[PDB]
Amino acid sequence: KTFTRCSLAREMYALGVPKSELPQWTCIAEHESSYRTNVVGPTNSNGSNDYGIFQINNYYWCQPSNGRFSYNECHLSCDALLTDNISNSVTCARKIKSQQGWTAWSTWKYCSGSLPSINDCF
Repeated sequence: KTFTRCSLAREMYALGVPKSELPQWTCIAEHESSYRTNVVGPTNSNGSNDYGIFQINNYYWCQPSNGRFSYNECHLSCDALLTDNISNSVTCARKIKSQQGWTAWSTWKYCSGSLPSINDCF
């Protein structure tokens, strides 16, 4: 359903995400999905859709279960990104960050500043 900054921070930390990255991740999530896990974003101009809490693109990162060509660089169904369990979205988001950086998110431009500490979450 819907996370809050801290619940998401807590879960991602739990999943192995460095606290250092959490203000950024949660900023991204707020911008991308308002923390909603089950969102498929509006169709992009190229016919793709973004999936899940981090709005991961179904052309590059996950495989549409509808058969649509994808690079599926995260090696998962896009549906896997819509689950209440953010594990898949977290791993995939982390892989994307690893490959293309935060800059892979359009919303990064909002999230690249001096974000508040995540410490209040712990």
